[PDB]
Amino acid sequence: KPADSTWTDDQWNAIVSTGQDILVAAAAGSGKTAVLVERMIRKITAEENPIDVDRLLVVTFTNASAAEMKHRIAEALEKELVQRPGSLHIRRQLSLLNRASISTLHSFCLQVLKKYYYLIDLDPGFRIADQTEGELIGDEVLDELFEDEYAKGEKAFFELVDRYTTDRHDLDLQFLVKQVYEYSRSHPNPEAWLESFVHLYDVSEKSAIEELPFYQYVKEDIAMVLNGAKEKLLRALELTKAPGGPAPRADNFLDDLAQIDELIQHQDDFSELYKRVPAVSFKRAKAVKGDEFDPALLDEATDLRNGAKKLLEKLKTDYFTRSPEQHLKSLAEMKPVIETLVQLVISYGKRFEAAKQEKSIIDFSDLEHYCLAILTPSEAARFYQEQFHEVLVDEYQDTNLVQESILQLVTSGPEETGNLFMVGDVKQSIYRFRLAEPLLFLSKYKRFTESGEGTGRKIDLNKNFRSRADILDSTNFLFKQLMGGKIGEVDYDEQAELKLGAAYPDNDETETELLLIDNETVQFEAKAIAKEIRKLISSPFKVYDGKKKTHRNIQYRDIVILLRSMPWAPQIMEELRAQGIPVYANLTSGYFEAVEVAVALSVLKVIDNPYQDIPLASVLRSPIVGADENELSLIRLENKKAPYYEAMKDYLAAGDRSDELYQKLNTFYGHLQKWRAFSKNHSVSELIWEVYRDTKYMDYVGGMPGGKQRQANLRVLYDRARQYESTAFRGLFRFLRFIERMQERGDDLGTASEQEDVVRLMTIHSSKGLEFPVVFVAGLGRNFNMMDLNKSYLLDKELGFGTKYIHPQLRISYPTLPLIAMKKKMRRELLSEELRVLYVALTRAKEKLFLIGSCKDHQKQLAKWQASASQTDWLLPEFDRYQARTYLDFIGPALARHRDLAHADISGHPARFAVQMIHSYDLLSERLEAIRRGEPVPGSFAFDEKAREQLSWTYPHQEVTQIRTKQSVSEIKRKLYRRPAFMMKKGLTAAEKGTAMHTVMQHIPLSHVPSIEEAEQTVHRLYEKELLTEEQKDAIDIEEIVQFFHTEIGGQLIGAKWKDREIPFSLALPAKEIYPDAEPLLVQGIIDCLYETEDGLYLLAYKSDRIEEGAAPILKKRYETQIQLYTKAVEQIAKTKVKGCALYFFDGGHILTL
Amino acid sequence: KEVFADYEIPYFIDGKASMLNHPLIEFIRSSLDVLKGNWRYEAVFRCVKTELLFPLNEPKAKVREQVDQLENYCIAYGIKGDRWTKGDRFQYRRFVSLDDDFAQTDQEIEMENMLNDTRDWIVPPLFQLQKRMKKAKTVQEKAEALYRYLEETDVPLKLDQERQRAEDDGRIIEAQQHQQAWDAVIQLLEEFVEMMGDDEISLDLFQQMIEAGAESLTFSLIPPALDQVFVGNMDLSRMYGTSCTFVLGANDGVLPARPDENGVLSDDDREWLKTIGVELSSGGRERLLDEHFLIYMAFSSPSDRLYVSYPIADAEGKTLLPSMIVKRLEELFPHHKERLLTNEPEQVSDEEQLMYVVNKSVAQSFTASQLRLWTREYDISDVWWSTYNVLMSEQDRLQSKKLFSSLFFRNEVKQLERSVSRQLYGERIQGSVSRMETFNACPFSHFASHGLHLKERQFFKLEAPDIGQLFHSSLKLISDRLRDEKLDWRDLTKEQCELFSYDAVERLAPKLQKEILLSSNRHYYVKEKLQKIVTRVSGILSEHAKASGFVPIGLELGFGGKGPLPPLTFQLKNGCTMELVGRIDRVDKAESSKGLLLRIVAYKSSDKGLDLAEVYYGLALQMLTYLDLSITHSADWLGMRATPAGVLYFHIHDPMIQSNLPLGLDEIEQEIFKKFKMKGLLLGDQEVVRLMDTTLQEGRSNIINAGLKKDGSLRSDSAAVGEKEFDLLTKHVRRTFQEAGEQITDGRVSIEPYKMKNKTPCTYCAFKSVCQFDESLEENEYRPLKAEKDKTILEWIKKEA
DNA sequence: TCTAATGCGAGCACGTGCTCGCATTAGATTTTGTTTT
Ligand code: SF4
Repeated sequence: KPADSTWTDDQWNAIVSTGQDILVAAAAGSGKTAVLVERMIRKITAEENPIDVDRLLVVTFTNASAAEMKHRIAEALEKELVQRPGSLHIRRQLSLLNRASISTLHSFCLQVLKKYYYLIDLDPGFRIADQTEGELIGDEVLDELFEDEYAKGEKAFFELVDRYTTDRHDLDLQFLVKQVYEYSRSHPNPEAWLESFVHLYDVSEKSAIEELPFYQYVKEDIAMVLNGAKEKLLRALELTKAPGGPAPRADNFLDDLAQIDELIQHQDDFSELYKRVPAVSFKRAKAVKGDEFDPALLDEATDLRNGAKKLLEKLKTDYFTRSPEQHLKSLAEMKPVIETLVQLVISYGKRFEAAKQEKSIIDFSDLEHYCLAILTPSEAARFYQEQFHEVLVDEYQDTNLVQESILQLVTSGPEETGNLFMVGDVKQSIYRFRLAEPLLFLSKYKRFTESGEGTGRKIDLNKNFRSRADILDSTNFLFKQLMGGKIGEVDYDEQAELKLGAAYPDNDETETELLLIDNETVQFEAKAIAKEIRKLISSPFKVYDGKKKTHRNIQYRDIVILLRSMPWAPQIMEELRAQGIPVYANLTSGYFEAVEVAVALSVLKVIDNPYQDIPLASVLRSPIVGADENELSLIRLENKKAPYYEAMKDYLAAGDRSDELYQKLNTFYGHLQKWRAFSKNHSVSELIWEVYRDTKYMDYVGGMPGGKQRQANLRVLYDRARQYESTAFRGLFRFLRFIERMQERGDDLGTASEQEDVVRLMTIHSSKGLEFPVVFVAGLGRNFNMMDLNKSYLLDKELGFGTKYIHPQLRISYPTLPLIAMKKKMRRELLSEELRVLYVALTRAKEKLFLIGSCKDHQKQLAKWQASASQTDWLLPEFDRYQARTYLDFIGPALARHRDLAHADISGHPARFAVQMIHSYDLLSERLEAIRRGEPVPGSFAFDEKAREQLSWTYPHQEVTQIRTKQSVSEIKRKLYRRPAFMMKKGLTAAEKGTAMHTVMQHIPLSHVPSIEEAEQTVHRLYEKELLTEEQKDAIDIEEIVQFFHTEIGGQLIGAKWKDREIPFSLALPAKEIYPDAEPLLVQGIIDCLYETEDGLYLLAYKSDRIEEGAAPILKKRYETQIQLYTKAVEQIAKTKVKGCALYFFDGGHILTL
Repeated sequence: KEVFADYEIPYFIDGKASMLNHPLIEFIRSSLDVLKGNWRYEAVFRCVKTELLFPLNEPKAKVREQVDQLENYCIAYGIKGDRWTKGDRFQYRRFVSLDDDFAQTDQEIEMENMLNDTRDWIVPPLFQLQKRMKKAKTVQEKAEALYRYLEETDVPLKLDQERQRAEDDGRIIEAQQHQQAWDAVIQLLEEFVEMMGDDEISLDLFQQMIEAGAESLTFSLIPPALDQVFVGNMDLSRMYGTSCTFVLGANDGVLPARPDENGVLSDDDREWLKTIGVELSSGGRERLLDEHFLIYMAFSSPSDRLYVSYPIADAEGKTLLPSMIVKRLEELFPHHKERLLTNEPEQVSDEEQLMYVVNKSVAQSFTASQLRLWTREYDISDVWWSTYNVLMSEQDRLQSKKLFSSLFFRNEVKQLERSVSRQLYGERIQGSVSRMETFNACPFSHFASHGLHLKERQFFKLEAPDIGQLFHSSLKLISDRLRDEKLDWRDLTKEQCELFSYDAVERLAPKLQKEILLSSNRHYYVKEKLQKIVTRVSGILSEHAKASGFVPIGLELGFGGKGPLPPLTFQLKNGCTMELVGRIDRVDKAESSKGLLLRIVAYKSSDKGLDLAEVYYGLALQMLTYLDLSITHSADWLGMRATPAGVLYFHIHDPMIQSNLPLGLDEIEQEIFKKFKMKGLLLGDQEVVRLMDTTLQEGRSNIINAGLKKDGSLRSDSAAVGEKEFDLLTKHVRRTFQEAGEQITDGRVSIEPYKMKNKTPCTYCAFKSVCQFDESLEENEYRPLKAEKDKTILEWIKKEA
């Protein structure tokens, strides 16, 4: 249904369209979130036939997006509720939203695991392990597997080891195993993908090179460089037509070109190229003598021709130094080694899963794979299909194959009539190293149509509502000449270009700036950045608030520096902090190089094992103790051969208390011993906190340069210890081992101020989804990371595993053809990703842009840029874009044709640029001493009285904060490690028999004196009522039961007005009556018997004490306080009075009165 | 717990503590881990450090100090498994070199005895436990074996002593939990044998169930007192007469809390079962809707004041969102101020900053931060100045003064007093080139090395220096056997090289790093790798011998100490004599027209050659020192005054050539041979070059880094220099040693690391936690060394002359 | 770990001059990071 309400037609399509799988290509700045929300709201808040929220499935990249989704949906539900308050449905959706399925894919998979744990071999109470924890488990099973393989000693294994290890150790092999396994985990069937490795090496001499898969990349590479050698020579030929250009040398060029064209004719024939390419030679350059020429152009043409020479020689050394038959033979010889490798990796996988199951543990990879195992479509899958009416997926361009196989599985119906709704943008796919596939998005882009006729719908959102025209124009201009072909993987045309949709009052300083620095380079860089920032702050720059239409002077909050990498961040932070610019940046590593963390860890180490000289010396020299070098050496002087700890003990054993160094070491020693005993009974976290308060080290570092950070570094160590308590539970032993093992393999943790007026320095990758008025992108004059394409082996999504030809005995190695193919492929893929990184970089802004890079010589590099910018067509030469290794190599030539820095439309594009050729030379107390002395500062402060009142204050009722409320009679009077039941003899103990008689006494009829028969009858009934255990019933004396009722007190018990037994009481006693100094505490108990006669109220209690005159005075005091507590209870609560108490003893039938 | 303890607030937590930290439970669990994992290092010392294995009525502080040194020993020697249960004594020797063999010092015997005593009281109870456990089949006898293990070690008595100590210190609640722990364990065993006493069970499943039961163990709830702050939940916790109620964690997902459905029955299951007629527990949507009633009961409980708080960030730094309740309260009470809770007082009013100072500890904590903030040009509130004055007005002020000493803290290093340095280093510094280089790189690193003699924890792991020693001693052995059988390196065949090298490594293996190469199959293969390396090196040395005019004089020739050559001696201002002993790797002599020629060759594991910049800064002084001594003593030791032929590095390795051309076996052999082309420095003349490579007629050399033209003169690519440069370099080395030794005796121990070519010595140093170097902290900076070209260096050495 | 400057001789073009072809060392430079409870 069509309607109008501030949406665009495309956005409208993305909201209302239903019936098939829909792909929404949301550009940067497009209201993808708002559209997604509105689309959901309509389904949730419809009038005709609404659906519940829990019938949907929203998959996000980060939890931030899911939470934001939840809140915006909530706000919309609130608005709807304002318009229709009465509706039960709309109200109910707000309650359901907390239980809604708005999660990440990992979280959803977790839900599936928790629900269908029984389908696969999984524990219902499984725990998702730490990355370090799992990797330590992996390391262990690797060592065990390797040890087992060495033990078997198979030839194939040694053959593998000898090839993929150094001459001294076998680490590199185990790293290879880990890598292959991880890379295999990114396929919905890891084992099959691993077993497809051998198909690449299953060749012979009779095999056609041009028919094999990997050759697809070998082909284009040749077609590229040859076409790169032709053009490079055509430009030389054109340079012969120039007036100052050399005319005779064109003959040589006309020869060389003819040779290259000859090669281009046979590009599809690899066998022919082997015969032709190595035979190509460039004739001696015909020297041009005369002053009618031009030395610059003369020497330039030679450079171009030598460029063709370089390219050709590179092509020959890449492919044509051995025959295609020899290539095939080499590739065929490597097959068994590949088979061994695969089986080894598979073994590691099975061992790793078994190990993880042993501890009820899964990975993040297991989170996807176990979920997928569950869904396979199985009953679970059909249930989830039934439940979800639609599945929404955000950032679809970063979805991997396993995630996709889960999405396609949980969605109901084929692609033509599916419910899978997905939104994203390939141009912003910057996560390929995490093995995500943007081709998954692009394939569905081409597969779909703009209509929904018998296929999936594609919808393109072009309008950018959040950024200025200058930004969009600059971006479109640059990436029109950069993205496309094999370097962009996507054609940069209309319907892909950014379109203006933001209403902006024009400013004159919004033009994109480029700052090129001549000649740390980062020093000059950051200084130039600082100057521009300072100029932007000093002279009022107005930032426009699009929502409220008001200009505000720019804050430090609105300025962000974006970097490709973070090693440059510290220096930039230091320089900007020096310039007076507030800077914040988050670090994902460098936590264990912080001095405070090193010292605190050293303390934990000494507490674990004091006989470690280095952590000890660390603690001693640290502010914790404060020993200086003279004092430390003094400690060593006492004992030179023994450990440093022994030397410390010896100094303590020989030193006098009048020494300051003695006080240091002694106080530390007492502290140390306390910690030793403390660590054994408490957790690690508790030990850390106790250390922190006993040393005040956290308080100390809080008062030194950068203490804000330092205290946080010490805080997260406590929090990390608490985190570890789940992994393998508590203990300094376990904790320190875990940290040590984490560092020894090279793993790290973050150093983990979001308030205004701070300049954020962060990675371009992290800036994804964020937006700022002013964006600085530096390091543009710095090389990309091509370290991936150097090793003897390589891993690919399609081709699988490539590797050099390695012969251990002959000590020879040389690259195999599929390896080189993979290198070319991975390079241009990497370059594509980098180009997309530059894209999100430039699109993260709203007002102004700042491009900054460095170089060696300005003019020569400008000519280098002009060399690439000679073509009339929009798109820059694909080979020149391929040869790029620096971000400048992308920006420069694209900017060379522009009017500011080459006819036709390219000059007239509405993009504006400002270029600055910067050079390196152009960038070039009373209170204090009072505190140092320990003396107070002089002055009258308003809070002096308050502070001194509060520091002296003591809680009025402190003496009763520790006093137990509930007490017991035995405990008041007061104011054995038993053996197992199956180790002792058969029952019958003192307490058993005593209680067994007590039960009879409290259950025996008090109507009249019973005989032996009546007593035995009562006992028998208590035996049948299960009031008495059979062992309690078997062992009983019958005499004392008779003896009591023959007594005086017994006779008075039988004859009484009123009787009661086992009367539970709670008594409130003033605190003073039990405690010496300075509010009722409770005292509970059970009075055995009470009876009332015409004389008064009498108390009775039974005791099974050992007796058989002299025992009576002892028994009197043994239960004195007890009886007094009983009498106090009756007299205070019942408000009556007790006249006389009586205690009966079974052992003999004695009675004493109190 | 920790915050209220620190803020002196008495509390009552309606929750039962876990026993998983109690020494008794850990003792049991880690014991079963010893039995299951076959006596792993971790399980064994987890078992020991619970102190329940400690000898009865022995000083805990002494027993611990014994266990520790046993631990360090177990770590360095990789003791595990049956080695614990073997009859063999743990043999100890503080220092062993594979070039000789001594006898045990009385000290080492004393130490070894102590170690074996410690082992002898640790093993038996743990051993006997493994005996019965293997033999026990049913559950009852396994639990019986476990309990016997508890009683034999006198655990009840040790727990009783511990709780008595706890009572004595006043920790009565801590004292009670011991008896609680024992009762818990005994009850667990009883229930176990009650349900499956006669059932035969495996050790793994027994441990699994013991572990499972131990995880459930809870200490009895600490009884409520007369005056406590009641901290509890919002589901089962009950209250009465509450005046003030604090509501915590008003975050989304937390309040209302999303109910985890999981069990045997799902929400759809229970829902359908509800429609059938079966009424079970509530569902997810039901318990989610009950949340409002719970929030209602919590909000309506306080009589006087209600506080609703929420954190915006988690422990790591992840953003936490406010609840729907916060917004609801913002609706019901639209003009109610939101109060900010922060540990950064400068973000709240002075009246709120005044609430911080509640006692001495927290006041000191905050005011130290406030003082640092004050040093950063901030007008901090006067309340902290008031509290500061109070903290310096009462008795305990030195503690506060010490805390506030951080305000002016820098990583300063006090120079060692003359008396202290003289006593520490000694009257005579008997050192080496390595020590002098260590000082030159960083003075403080030298102070911690050859001063404090701090030793890093020794591990049962094969490192690079150990392997280097293996190579050195191997070549030494081969050389000796060569002179024994009247053989020369020229006369060595492939078979002979292989057998010689293999046997040499075989001889050195059982004395290399606590016999690590014999400890596993993996290290066995490492041994074979090393044998292959020594083999190929032997072959290269053979080929080199057949193409060189230089004959090796003394291999591993030591100067000073017991060596044939006398030590180089230095005199200092302090009066302390400084002599350097060392071991020259190899010295070669050769006759020529210039007279006698001497060159020094050192076996390196790296290929990189001598850097004149590194020599200038005294970082590479080995070779030139060796050459200086060899030349200066060439008369009294050998024959006549000789001439420096040069210094050479030999790369010991087994290379893999990466050729892009189909090579033949001979071409491959040549490409391998070319990888051993020695780097270093040479004498700038044709005769010497021809003496080091007699094969070289014209072109480049495959043995030495030099070449020849048609004339006979060496090309500019040759790493050679005149005799002037050599003598100049040696004099520079001597001056470096003199100055270094001078600064050492003066007591200079400052932290001064260098940074040349983006390289720092700090990366290879283990004293990083001792020096506590902080670049951000001023007065602490690297020493930028300009990596100049050789000619610039030599020009500097000339201008210094 | 691959990329750029250096040394010197050989042969090809206009006996001498100059460009190429080879072989090497130094040499400079240098990551990205969600995800659960
Ligand atoms: S680490 Fe760097 S600074 Fe600290 S001592 Fe070793 S060398 Fe000197």
